Order: sequence, then C-alpha cells, then structure tokens
Amino acid sequence: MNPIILIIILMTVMLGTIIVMISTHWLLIWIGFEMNMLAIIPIMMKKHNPRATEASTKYFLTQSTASMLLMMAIIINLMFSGQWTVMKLFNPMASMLMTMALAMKLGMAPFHFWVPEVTQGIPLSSGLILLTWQKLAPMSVLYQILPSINLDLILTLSILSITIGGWGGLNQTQLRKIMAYSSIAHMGWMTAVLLYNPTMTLLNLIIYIIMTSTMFTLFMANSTTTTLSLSHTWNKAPIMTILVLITLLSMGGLPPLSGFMPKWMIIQEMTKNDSIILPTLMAITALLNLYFYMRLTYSTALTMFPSTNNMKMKWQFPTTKRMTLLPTMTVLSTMLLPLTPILSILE
Amino acid sequence: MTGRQARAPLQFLPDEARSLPPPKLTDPRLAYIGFLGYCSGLIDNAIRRRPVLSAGLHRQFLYITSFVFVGYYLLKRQDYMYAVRDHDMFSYIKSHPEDFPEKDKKTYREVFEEFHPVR
Amino acid sequence: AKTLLHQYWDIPEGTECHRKTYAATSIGGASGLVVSAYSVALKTPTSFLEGVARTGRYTFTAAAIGAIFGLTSCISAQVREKPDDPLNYLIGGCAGGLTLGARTRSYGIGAAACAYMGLTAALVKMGQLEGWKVFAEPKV
Amino acid sequence: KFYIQEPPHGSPNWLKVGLTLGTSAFLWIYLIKQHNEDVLEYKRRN
Amino acid sequence: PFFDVQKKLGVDLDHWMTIQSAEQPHRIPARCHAFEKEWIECAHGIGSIRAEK
Amino acid sequence: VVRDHWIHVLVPVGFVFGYYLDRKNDEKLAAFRNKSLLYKRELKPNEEVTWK
Amino acid sequence: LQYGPLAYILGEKTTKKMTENSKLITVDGNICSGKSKLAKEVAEKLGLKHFPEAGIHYADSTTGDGKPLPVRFSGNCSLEKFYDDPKSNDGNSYRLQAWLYASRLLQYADALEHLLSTGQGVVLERSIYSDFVFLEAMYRQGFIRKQCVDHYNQVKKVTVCEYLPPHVVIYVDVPVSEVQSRIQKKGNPHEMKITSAYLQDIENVYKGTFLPEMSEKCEVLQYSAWEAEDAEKVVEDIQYLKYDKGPWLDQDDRKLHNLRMLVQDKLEVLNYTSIPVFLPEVTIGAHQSDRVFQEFTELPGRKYRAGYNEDVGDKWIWL
Amino acid sequence: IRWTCARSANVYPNFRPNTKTSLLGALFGIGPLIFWYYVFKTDRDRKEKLIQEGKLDRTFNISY
Amino acid sequence: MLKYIIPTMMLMPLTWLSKNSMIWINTTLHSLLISLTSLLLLNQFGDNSLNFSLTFFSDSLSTPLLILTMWLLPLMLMASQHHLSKENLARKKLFISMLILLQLFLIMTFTATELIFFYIMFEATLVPTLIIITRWGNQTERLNAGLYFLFYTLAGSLPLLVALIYIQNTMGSLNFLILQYWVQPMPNSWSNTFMWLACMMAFMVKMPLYGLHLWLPKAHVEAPIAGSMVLAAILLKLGGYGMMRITLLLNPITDFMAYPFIMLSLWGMIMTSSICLRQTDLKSLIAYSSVSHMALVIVAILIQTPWSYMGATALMIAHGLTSSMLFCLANSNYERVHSRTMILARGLQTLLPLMAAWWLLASLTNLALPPSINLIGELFVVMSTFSWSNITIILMGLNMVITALYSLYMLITTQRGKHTHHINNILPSFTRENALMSLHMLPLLLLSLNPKIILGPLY
Amino acid sequence: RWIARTFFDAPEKNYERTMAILQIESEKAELRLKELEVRRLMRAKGDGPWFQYPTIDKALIDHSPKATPDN
Amino acid sequence: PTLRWQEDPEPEDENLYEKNPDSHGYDKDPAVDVWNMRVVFFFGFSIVLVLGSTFVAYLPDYRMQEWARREAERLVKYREAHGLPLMESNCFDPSKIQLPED
Amino acid sequence: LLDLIWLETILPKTISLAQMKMSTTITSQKGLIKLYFLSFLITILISTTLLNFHE
Amino acid sequence: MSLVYMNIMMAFTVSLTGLLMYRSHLMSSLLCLEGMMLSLFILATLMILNSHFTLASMMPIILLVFAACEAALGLSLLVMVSNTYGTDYVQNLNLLQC
Repeated sequence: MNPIILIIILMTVMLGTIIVMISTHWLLIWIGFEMNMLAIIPIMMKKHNPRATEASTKYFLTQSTASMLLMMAIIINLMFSGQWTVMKLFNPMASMLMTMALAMKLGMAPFHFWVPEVTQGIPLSSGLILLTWQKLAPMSVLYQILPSINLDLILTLSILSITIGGWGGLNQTQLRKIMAYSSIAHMGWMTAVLLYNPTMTLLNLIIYIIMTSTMFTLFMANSTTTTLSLSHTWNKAPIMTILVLITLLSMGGLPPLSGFMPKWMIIQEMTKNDSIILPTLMAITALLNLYFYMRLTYSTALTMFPSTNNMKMKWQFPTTKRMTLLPTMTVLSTMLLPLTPILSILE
Repeated sequence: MTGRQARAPLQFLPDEARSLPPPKLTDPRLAYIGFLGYCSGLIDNAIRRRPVLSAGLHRQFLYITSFVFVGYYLLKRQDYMYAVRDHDMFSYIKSHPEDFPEKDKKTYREVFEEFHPVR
Repeated sequence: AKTLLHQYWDIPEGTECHRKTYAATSIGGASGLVVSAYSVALKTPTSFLEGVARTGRYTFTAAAIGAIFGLTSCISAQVREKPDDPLNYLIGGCAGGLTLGARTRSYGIGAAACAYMGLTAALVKMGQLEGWKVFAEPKV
Repeated sequence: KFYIQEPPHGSPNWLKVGLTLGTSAFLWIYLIKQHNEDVLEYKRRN
Repeated sequence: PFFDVQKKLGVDLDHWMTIQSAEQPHRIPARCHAFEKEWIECAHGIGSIRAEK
Repeated sequence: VVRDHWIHVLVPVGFVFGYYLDRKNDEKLAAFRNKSLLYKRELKPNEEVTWK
Repeated sequence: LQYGPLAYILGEKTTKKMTENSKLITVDGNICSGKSKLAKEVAEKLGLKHFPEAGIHYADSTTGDGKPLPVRFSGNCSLEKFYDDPKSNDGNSYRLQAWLYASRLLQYADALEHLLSTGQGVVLERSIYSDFVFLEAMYRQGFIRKQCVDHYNQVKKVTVCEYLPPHVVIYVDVPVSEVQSRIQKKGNPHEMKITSAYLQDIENVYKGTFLPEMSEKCEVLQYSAWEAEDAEKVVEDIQYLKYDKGPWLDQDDRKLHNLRMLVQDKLEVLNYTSIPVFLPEVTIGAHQSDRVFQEFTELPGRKYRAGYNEDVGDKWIWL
Repeated sequence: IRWTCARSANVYPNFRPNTKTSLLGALFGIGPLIFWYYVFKTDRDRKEKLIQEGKLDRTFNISY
Repeated sequence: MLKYIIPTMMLMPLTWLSKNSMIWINTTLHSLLISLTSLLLLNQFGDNSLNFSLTFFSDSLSTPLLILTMWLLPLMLMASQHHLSKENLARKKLFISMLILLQLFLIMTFTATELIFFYIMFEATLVPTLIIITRWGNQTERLNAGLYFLFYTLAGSLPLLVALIYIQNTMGSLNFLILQYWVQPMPNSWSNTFMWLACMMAFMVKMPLYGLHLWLPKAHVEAPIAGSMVLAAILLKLGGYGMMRITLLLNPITDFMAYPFIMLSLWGMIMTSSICLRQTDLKSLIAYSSVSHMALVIVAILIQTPWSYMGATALMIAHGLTSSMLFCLANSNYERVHSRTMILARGLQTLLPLMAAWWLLASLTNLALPPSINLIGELFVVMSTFSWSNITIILMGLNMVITALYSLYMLITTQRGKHTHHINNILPSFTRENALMSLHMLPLLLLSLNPKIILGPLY
Repeated sequence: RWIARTFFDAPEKNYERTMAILQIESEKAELRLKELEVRRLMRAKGDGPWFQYPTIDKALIDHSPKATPDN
Repeated sequence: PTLRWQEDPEPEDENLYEKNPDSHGYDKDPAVDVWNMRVVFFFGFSIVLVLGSTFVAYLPDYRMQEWARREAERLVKYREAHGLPLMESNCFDPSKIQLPED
Repeated sequence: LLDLIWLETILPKTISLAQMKMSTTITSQKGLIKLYFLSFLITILISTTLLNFHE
Repeated sequence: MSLVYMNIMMAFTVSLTGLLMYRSHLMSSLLCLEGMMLSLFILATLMILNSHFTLASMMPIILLVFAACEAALGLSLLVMVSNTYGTDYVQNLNLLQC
C-alpha cells in the first residue's frame, strides 16, 4: 500500500457510490455496485492474516452472486417492456429477483450469514467503511424502484431481519458481531417503511450512519475488540465510559435521546395506515435487541471490573490518537430529540 | 412525499425560499444548536486530557459559529418545505372542492347519542 | 401456503367437519416441510437417512398439531356450538400445544406450548372475526 | 523546563489559532451579511 | 436518493443509452419505434399510476 | 463587590429570565382580548387594555 | 506533528538516513557481568547512542519529570524483595516480570523510534529475548505455576511476532564462579542473598535456547570475560560483519513507514499488554485501583496532559 | 447471614415443578380469585338489574 | 412553569462550576429556593385549570404532585451523603447532576400538553434512575434489579405509544383539553378491548399491580436512598397520575372489562399484606407496604366516583411522604449497623431516644393516624367502594387489620424489647437524621390541617 | 388582596388564554384531518402534485427522416 | 499460594465523631458543618416552612368557594322571593330541545 | 408458592429461557459455506414454488 | 417468448445452483459463476440483436469485460487462499467459527 494509493481507492469507493446515486440508467448502477466491490476488497486484508483472507473470500462470493442476480433481474426487465430507465419495473418476477439480489447485497436475515463472519476478522476501518457505504448504496436504488415491489418480500425480510438480528448476539461477546447484528436489525427497520413513506427510511439511514461512525470511533479510541478490553478502558479513562454509555443507550432507542427519533416516527407513519400487529411485533423485538447493549453497559460502564497493572504504565502516556470527527458526530447523534421536524429536510 | 416538480434539481436553498419570512435572532431552536455547539467543544476538550472549560476557547467559538451557520440554513429549508406543503394542500383543496363536502354540523339541541351509565 | 390456507378459510366455522382436519394436516405438513428443510440444510446430520428421519419426525409432529387442533375445533363447534368466539380456539390451540408437548415428551414445556399456541389461535380467530388486514393495507 | 527533554507541543503556534479565529469571524460576518440581505429581500417583496 | 447533478449541469451523458427512439448514429430505427413514440407521448406529464390507468 | 460570590446570584437571574420569557409568550398569545363573550368590556377606563 | 501520511508524502523518505551508523547492536550477557560496561565502551568507540538497562521506574525516567514516582505506582515489583524471597505467596515474581516486560518493550520502542527518526543507531542491553530466557530459567527453579508461564508465552506470541529483530548481538560469556566473585565485588547483601543454581540455569538456557534461536539472524559475537575492552577488537569484528540474515534487507520503504507510524502512538504499542486471563498474582481490586488512580492524578506533573496543565505552565490557555 | 440468604435469594434455586406443587399453586392463587369473582358477578347483577327495575332505596343516595 | 423549568437548567452547571466543599451548600440552598418558587404556583381556581401555553397547563391533580416533587428534591439531596463522601468529587458531581436532570424530567412529565410529550418524558423519567441504582446500588444484584426494572417498564409501557398514535390519527390532536371536549363512547368491539388493555396495562405495570410487582422489592432493597425515594414516591404516583389523565377517554367498556383488574388488585392487596407480615430484611417491608397502598390506589382509579378520585390523590400524596420518611429511617438503621435485616438491630429505646418518636410517628402514618391524609384517602376509598359493591368492605377492613398489624410489628421488632449488647459501634443520633425528619413530617401535619389543597380537581 | 395584587394573574387573562389556545389547536386538528384525507385520496387517484414518480421525459424522442420508411 | 487479589482490607470502619465533638451530622470539616446547619435550618424552616404555612393559611379561595357561598345565598333568596321552588329541575330548557321520536 | 418462585417462573423464566434457547439454536451455526449457499437455495425455492411472490 | 430464451434461462438457473451447491473446491464454484456470466451475456446479446436495438449495443461487451475483471479478482483471492494453505478446499475454512 501507499497513502496515495489509499486516497485513490477511497476516491473510487466515493465515485462508485456516487455513480449509483446519480444515473438514470441501469448499466451505470451495476457498474457502481461492481466498482464498489472491487475497491472495497483491498480495504479488507489491510493486515496479513488468513482471517481477513477467508472474510474477503466470503464477502466476494456473496457480493458477486448478488450483483449477478441483479443483472439477471435487469435483463428480465428488458425481456419485458424495454428501456434502461430507473423506474417502475414490469414484472413481478423481475422485482422479486431484484429485491432478493439487493437483500443479498446489503444483508437480510435469510442472507445475513456472511455479515458477522466478514466483520469479525477485519480491522475496524474496513468494517466501518463497509457498513456505512454498503448500507448506503442499495437504499438509493430501492428508493428509486419502490413502486413496483410486492409487499410480502419487503415485509418478510424486514420482520425476519429484525427478529434474527435480535436473537443473534445474546450468546455473542465479540463486539464486531454485536455491531453487525445491530446493523441487521436497523436495516430491517429501514426496510419495513419503504412502501409507505421512504423519507423515514433515508432519515433512519442518516441517523444509523452517524451512530455507527460514533460507535466505531469510540472503538478506535484505543485498540479494543472484546469486553474485557472495555473494562480496561474503564479503568484507564473516565470520559470514554460515559460516551460509550450514551452511544449504546442511543442505539437502544430511549425517548430523551436521539436514537428514539427514527423508531417513533416510523411507528407514526406506519400507523397512519391500519398496521398495528406489525408495529407491535417490530417494537417488541426492538425491546429485545436492547439486552446485549445493556449487558455491555452493565459490564464495562456502570459496574467496576477488576483491572490489571501496566495500566499504571499506560497512565503516563497521552491519548495521541487521531479522531476523524468524534465529538461533533457524538453530541449531534445523541442530543437530537427536539429536532424531529427536520424530517422534512430530506425532500 | 415525492418531488413535486424536480425540474429544477435538488437545490439546497430554492428560489422561493426568499419569498417567506426567515427566522430571526434569539429564536429558541438556533439557541439550542448554539448550546449544542458549546457542549460539542466542551466534550472535545474532554476527549483528550486537556482541561475542560479552558484552553480550547477558539475551538469553542469555531464550533458554536459553525453549528449556528449550519442550523440557520437548515431552518430556512425546513420552513420552505412546510410552506410548500401548505400551498400544495390548499391547491388540491381548490382543485377538487366537490370531493370534500361540508359535514352536517348539527347543533347539540338535535344530536342524539348514547348515555352508558356508570354507577 | 396461500391456496390451501384460502381453502382453510373457505371451510366455514360452520361445521363441514374433518375436511377442516384435512386442510389443517396439509398446513401442518407444509410448515413441517419448511422447518425440516431448514433443519436438514443447516446441520449436515450425517447421514442422509438420519436427515430423512428428522424431516419425517418434524412433519409428523406438525401434522399432529394441525390434526388435533382441527379435531378439537370441530368438537368445540359441534358440542358447545358457539361459532364466533375466540374461546373455543383458545382451547384448540391449548390442545395443539399439549399434544406437541406429548410428542416431545415434556410437561411444563407442553404447558407453555398450550399457553402460547392457544393465545395465537385466539388472535387468529379474533382478528379474522373482527377483520384486521394481514401484512398491510397497503394503501395510505 | 520540568520535562524529560521532550516538548511535543503546548507552546502554542500562531498560524492555526489565528486561522481559526479569522475563519470564524469570516463566518459571522458572512451570516450577518446573508441575514441582512434576506431581511431586505423580504422587505422588498412584502 | 435520486440526485440530479444530471440536471443541474444539464449534460446528456446518460440520455442516449436510455430508451430506443433516440438519435441513433446512422439514423436507423428500431423495430417498435412509433409504438414507443406514442406511449411516451401518452405518458409525459403523467403521474406514473394513471400512466397504468 | 459582586465578585465575592458570582455563584449564588445565578438562579434568581434564571427565574426572572424565565418569568420575563413567559410574559413575552403571553404577549405573543394576546388574541381574543375583548372578543370574549363573558369577560367583555370596551377599551376602558384608563388605556386600551384588559390584561397585560 | 511531522508524521502521518501527509508528512510521509511531502517528506523525502524514511530511508535516506542510512547507513552503517544507524544499526541495532545489542550487548547480551548474564546478570552482574554482561552489563553497561561494554555497552558504554562501544557507544563511545563506534559513535552510536546508548540506552541503559531497562529499569523498574524506567517509564518514570523516560517521560514526565525525571524524578521517579514511588513504588506504589511503578511497582509493585520490589526487586530487592525478589532477591530476598523468590517463593512469595504474596506474589512477587511475575508482577515484576510483566512490568519488566513492559519496560523492555518501551525501551525497545524508544530504540526503534530513535533508529527510524533520523538515526543514528543504538546499543541495547538485556532485551525482550533475555526476558523470556529469564522466565524459562525462573520456571526451571520452580517459582511459578505453569499456567502463568503459558500466559507470558501468550504475551510473547502476541507482542514479539510484530517487530524487527536487531542487527547484531554481542554475546558475553562469564562463568558462574566469576559472576559469584563479581557479585561479591558488588557487595549488596540483598543482591548477595541470591542463590547460584538459578544463575546456573540462566546460563544453561541462555546458551542453549537464545543462541540457536538467533540462527545468524541477530549475528552473535561471542566473547569471554577477559575478551572485553578489547574495544578495538569489538569494533574490528563489528567492521568485519556483512549483514546477510534478517529482514533488514527487505523492508524497504513501506514497512519502515509502518513501523515509524506504529512505534509512535505508544498506546497502540501497549494496548496488547493486558490480554487478560486474570492471573491471580497480577489483578487489582476496584477500590485499590480507584484510589491509586486518584493519587496518580494528585501529582503536579502527571495531572491531565502537563503541556496544557496549569501551575507549571505554559502561560497559554488562550485567555 | 446464612439464614437470611437462604430465606430470600436461595429459594428460586432449587426448584422443580411438581404436579402436586403446581396444583396446590393454582388452587391457592386462582381459587379465591374466581370465588370473589363469582360473588362480584352475583352482587353486581343483582344491584344493576334492581336499579334497572328502578326499585332502589334512592330516596336520597347522593354520595355515590 | 417554564419559570420552573429554566432554573433547573440553571441548577445543573451550578454543581459543575462550584468548587470543592462548595457544591453542597449551593445545591441545597438553591433547590430549597425553587421549593419556595413553586410553592408560589397554586393560582388554580374554579372552572378550569391554570393553563399557560401551547407548552404548559397544570391541574390541581398535577399541582400537589409537582410541589411534592420539588419539595422532595432538596431533602433527598441532603439525605444522600455519608455514602459518597469518600467517593470522588467528579463522581459526586455526576450523581448530583443526575438527580437534577431527573427532577427536570419529572416536572416535564407532570406538565405535559399532549400525551405523546407525557410518554417521552415518562421514559425520560425511566432512564436516569437506572443509572443511579446501578452505579450506587451497594448490593450484588443491582444488576438483576435494574435489568428487571427497565425491561418491565419498557415492555409494559411499549404498546402505549402505538395506542397514542392511534388515538392521534383517529380523533385529531392529543391535547387533554380538546380530548376532554372530543371524547365519544367507543363500544364493545374487540379492538377497543385491546386498546384499553394496552393503555391501562402500561400504567398497571408502572404502579405496579400484583401481577408483575416482582421488580419492586429488588428495586428497593438494592438501591441507594435517593433512587429509592424518587422511585417509590414520584414514579409510582406518576403512574397513577398518568392513569388518571388517560382514563377520561374510553368510558363505555370499562364496565365490561374493568372487573378482573379490580379482582387482582384486591386479592393481591390481601396477599401482599400477608407476605409482608412475616419477612425479614426491614427495607423490603416498606416496599410491600407500597404495593398494598398502590393496589388500593388502583381500586380507587378503576371505580369512577369523584369521592374515589379525591381519596386516590390523597392516598398518593400521603403514602409518598410516609414511604420516603420510612425509607430514610431504614437508611439510618443501615448506617448504624451494616445489616439491612430485621432481627439483628434490636433495642433502640434506650439508645437514640428521640429516634423513637420518629419511628412511632412513621408507624402511625402507616397505621392511618386518625386525622392524617393517609386515613382520609383510605376512608374515602372505602366509602366509594362500598357504594360500588356492598360486600367488598370485608377485604378493605381485613387489609386495615393486617396493615395496622405489620406496621406495628415493623415498629416493635426493631425498637422494642432488648438491646443486643454486642453491637457497640452506633454513633449517637445525628442532627442530620432529625433535620430530615423535621423536613418530612412538619409538611405532612400542615397538610393534615387544611387538606383542601391535596384533594384533586373534583374537589 | 396583596397576593392577588403582586403575584397572581387575572381570571380574565387565563380564561382568554384558554380560549385562544383552543382556537389554535382546533385549527391544527382540522388541518391534520384534512391532510390525511388529501393524502389518501391523492394516492387513490393520482391527480395531485405529490405522488408523481418520474416517468419518461420526451426530450430525446425526436422526429427525423430515418433510414427505413416504416418506422 | 493464591489469593486472586491485591487490595486493602476493605472496607475500614470509620466513626465520624471523636474528632469534632461539637460536630453536626456530616463530614470532618467543622466550620462548614455549622454553615450547613445554618443554611438548612434558616432556608428550610425559618423562611420556607412558616412562610409557606402563612401562604397556604389564606389565599384566594379554590373553586371560588366563598364566591359560591355568596352566589348561592343570593340565588336562593331570589327564587324564594319570586315564589317558585329553588332548584327547578330539568337544567336545560325542555322547550328548547329536539327529541328524536320513535 | 405464589409470589416469588412461581411468579418468577411464569413471567421472566419462560421468556428468558425461550430467548436463550433460540439464541443457542440460531447463532450456533458452525462456520461452513455450503450450508449458507444451500440456505440461499432453499430460500429461493421456498419463495418461488411454495408461497409464491410473483403470483 | 422465443423458446431459445426458455432453456437459456433454465441453464442459467442450473448454473446458479452450481454456484450455490458445491462440496469440494472453490475454483469449480468460480467457474460456474463464469458460466452464469456467459448465460447473461448470451441472453442480452440475443435480445439486443433481435430488437434492432442498435444504439445501446454496449451492454454485452461492457457486461463481459466488467464481470471478467470480477473473475480476475476472484482468481487472485483464491490464489491467496491456496497460498496460505496447501489446497483450496471448502474445508479448512471453518475457522473464525460462529
């Protein structure tokens, strides 16, 4: 590697997602997905272990077959009414394959088998960029193609994604698998609204991206990957404890805190239809996926685990890390309760 | 609610946003954003081991200024969007007046209801 | 699946008895095929014969649930003869849960199965009686 | 001066802090300018 | 979203690959050219659901 | 003389500030002044007010 | 700071401060014999800077103010107590040894930092490698449970499989009776209460394991006791050497950049210290840890980033 | 301390649900509940049907 | 009321930028000043409540509870020393600021305009008490207690939000004034039954009722004194307040579906009075006492007489004061001996002579002291429920007998009979404990003089 | 009378404030019900300016002399 | 051979007295103890309790109570002066009602 | 017999043990690849032919 | 529906199942992915040639050159997998267990 080479490759990730955003054509969208894949491979395997090698293998196979299934759906769309415009499709079967391909692309619960396995054995920068941009890219396409989708697919993937992202993690102690299960749950929440009012989906996308950036930045405050390392972060610095506390509780979704705002407004514009069984199921599982958050909190923020010396040795040294933009994103991502009428900023 | 005349691309502050009263000094929402900026700079000094409430005073001033600037433009776009929602609503009222009849506003001298005695 | 659940709701409640049990056995066999397909495709039971054994056992238990549920549905509808209550199907779902606990040979776990399957059957009959739109409106 | 021969920083510069104060004054003058122009625009129209 | 740098800069960098019935280089037609011209002239200022209706 | 303790002065200043803001809010909500149907009189006796 | 990616692009290289002065030479020998004598000798002769033996309070002696903190903070090693009773049910060997491991890693990080930062090459002594030799011999004397030895071995698996080996190792051999005579010359009774079978096991494992695990990586120059000062002969056969083995011919710019940006941010070096397996000699209760951290904040110098801390300076909190 | 910790916290282990314990629980919890529920059924049906007849003792019955 | 919210925002950084040995007096003094400032509140008159803004309006149900909250704050803020004097200055500031933030969300909760704002501030009340009891629980299962607390209160209080959005998009706006004017009977469907069960079940969980009260004993035996008193008094009576406001709608079906909650409330009140008769761990006796009195409150809510509502709010305020006092008595006993049990610390008539006056007075207030507010509440609830049914007076009087019984046994187990003559480490009676008791009980007797304040809006 | 003179507020003041806020939120409830009616009927019909998903723009559709005389 | 710990004998019993016999309830700084006693027994009782007592002892009556007394006296004297019985029932005008018939 | 042990078995224990068992059955998939793609296959087939989405 | 499209899509589905189920290696899986690529190429090529879709005839060549470099990436990844082991089995990938 070189820093210039990384400038170029991250520039191409930016360019690929922008080409996904910007074109009215299908080929450029598929090229954007492919360039996203090709450029996001070398961000993984930034170190040199076979863990990242197998993770990159799993990611490449699932990512590739999702792109190929998408291209199949587009060519079926031109087997029916023939144009390369990004609008309503003209086949239940092509839309069926397209939603399944995008579901493998981002990760739903039938297709979520690769996400924790790829997010464990990688460095944290690779995981952050894959989570943010790989959940940012297909939602643009779904926002554009929404009026041709049978609701059974999006509804089933959303319900199943929320419940499997809830039920996974309760045995899990690796923090990357915890955050990946949280990603599955929030993508289910981001999916279950799209046939009703997509403004909520893109708003939940913005909120989840800012929360994930704050989360992985406070995991990059020092080299930590397990909970016992977070107990050592307790005994080495007090401010990291309360910041991890507040960001975890905003991922939990509690009303005086900013992460409740995507939940409740989704419940509102859900229930202006006659959907009641779906909000109560989704919200009971949103109660369920708070327990692993809460046991992480109970572990390393409010109880006081016994620590190990050479933290005495670590006390002499300043935190000379770099933060990309930590405090701005943190207090913007936590105290954002009374700015709920910034819903309409999204048009 | 979809665009609604994207002809006229995304356009972060449109032309008709100057055809409506902008927000003013000491409005409470921008004051909230300013306190959020003060807390932002304070917690930025709280990240590193530099002392709180000191030695970041230019960072205090810069963060507060930047957040007030951003939030001011966001408030302008917000009021534009609510105003254009209002105009679209009343214009659809004007387009189909026949579909929305005036309901039978009876006075309560002639309204029969049920009583359901609790005891 | 869709056409045979529509067959089940086409059978009135009402008394067109044991065709209800035929449809409920078909529903239970379909659901057992689903869960057995997951359990054989996510395990590698080593070997193929044991996989066929696990699939047949799962489909047999789920068809037993549907069979005994439809039987006591018909029994409530013919003996007590209140056609539009959630109470009879609360009893029915409890019967299905207790027979599931019998086929898995667990007693308190069978009582929990009684409670939850009875409440779900009461929800299904109750919302279908009042009329609650499944999955969507999907209008606004 | 009290350290083991290692000042990393702490003795302040005069480029970064002056640049930040200048750009924040720039942003205050620009926002007051924009707000006065928009008040004048609303007075022009109505 | 559906961003429109496409319209803000106003460059037809994508509006030629899009449908049939555009300006083919040697001016040759497709098989169903007039049908697309009539269907698009049916569906220009049309709100995408009454397009179906 | 005030700088001996600038700490204890703070909360009555906060209360007076909130009270002034509530009076300004009530001035913002100054509709139906004499338009009520029970507590109704003219602009009388002194000068043009019934509550302020 | 003049580091990071932008400083690496705008700056010339990390390679043009080479060579033949920038090198890692390491004098390695027994306790009380192979010591700072020949290290300071070759530092004055070859024109090449010098680090002392890694002290217990070396972390205090390398940052903050030069005055070392008392052993409530830098301890609880008590090397004099280890020479008194190295079979403590109170726990004295392994806590001391993990602290000295962190000290060895800190001074080796200082060595590689000074090597990559412009030069000009350093001599080291009593390295990390002699530290695992110390643990192996100390377990041969039966002082530590084997699980705790497995823990130190896991720390060695993590931290040592990361960095570059030194260039050369100047090995000193001094026999057991001669170290006994030199420790009688040294005459510290706390140090004189050491035994000799422990020293014998040190030299046995220190020849039988350290030297084959060199295998001409870290080219060894093996000397006798009177084969010392003799400074001309050691600079002569340092001039003889040719630097074949080791990855020092294969870095060439990227990995030197990686170690430049990895050795600085010392907390990124030292995050891998507490694994933890919880080591019943080593852990600390919560109340003791809290009061020790509060008393650490109750020093003047070590009280939240002294470059910004008042009462010593630095006259600028920007009014 | 042993008696207190056994009396409060060391109850929930050890537990096994026996049929005799379960039947005794459902009798000591639901029996009197459905008993008083039947008598509130009885008294409320009598009183409400009596006042639906209108023949209450409501000569003056203000403090309801 | 905004002039009551904004000095609480000003009271938070007081704690931060006051120095060592200077935070304490400033916080205590200024919160007592706020107690004066909202003692100035009671302007409420006649036809309506005192209603100022799109933001604020206050009933005379909300008035005594809000005065009680702001009065209970500085008493507590003095009460919570001696267990964090040895802790850090920064952790002490975090503790006190967390208390102030909790008060702020309590006032926000009591003066809510629409019930959405009430729900937001309801779970905003929920969140910091967790942090208080978990960071200073001082017993090994504060883990389990906080976990039970948050999961029960969320997962019971979760469908309430859905039902409120449903009432939003079926009947216009959710302000309590127009909902008072735009109520209409929603008859016996099944969806009406589910919606009523959702709202009432959420506040049932907040009370708690007998069905899932199990979080409440652990949350009082495994909590510090400040979170315990806030929890018991303000949170449980806040749940009662919320049920009082939401029960205005959904009148026609409560005769159909209000029977079993009455049943579980009455029989669980009797069983709770039975189970607190025998247990050790003195701190828990007040918690089961609270369960009994709030079961009585719930019976008082679900019968729908103005007599019943006035007795309900009287019992609310009276048990809030009594239970907070008795918590502080148990905290004094736990400062004397490090036991928390019931049979260990005995004697205490010889030692601490005027402490006996406060134990006697507290057991009197549990005992329905004959002009006290507690007896007023219990008496009018018995009146309204004997109007509701002529046979339920048996359970009420059996509750009365056992209530007197366990209150008296709580007295004479600790402070009667023999000093154990091996303890020998009790300090004499501090002026702090007696000061806190004079702060508790003089307002209770003043309200016992002229109780026309504490009766509710149906006065 | 001193309390009523320097501390409290007039019942006319409170009464008219209640009247004004009831007027405000009555208009808000009317507009909200009108909003949901407009949204559901506009999604049902499609005439209004809101739910217009982007169809084809006929800038590239051109009339010209082609090659094949049947077009 | 093992104890798994390194801390003090924790805790330690700490009597607050026997360093200031004239101390009030809280900590060992003796002057601010008297400051705290002064501030709580003046700004909790001498200016809060008795002033709130005299505030609640008389204030303008809730529910316009004495107003309701005098209004009821006036209206009952009115109705007994005009011969008709006090509390005429049917509180709304039965001529001004529109009953939906059967 | 009523409050402590039986109420703590009926409300927390059944829910908590149910969620614990569903966790130990779902997340305890050993890390193969063929299993995941066969899960993809049975998902595609059970979406097409059992409960159809195109029809 | 131009019945060559029928068995082309059928063989596409069989190629997709070949990509999904595989028991020994990974190069065979990548080869079936290449066959699926060929299927997409052929179907789009026959359609654009049928429709006289002369203006946007870029689709099959650009589709295959892009999915070609995709396959190249897959080859480099499988070489790295086979180089950190002796083989390229589906087995000996079960580490990083779940």
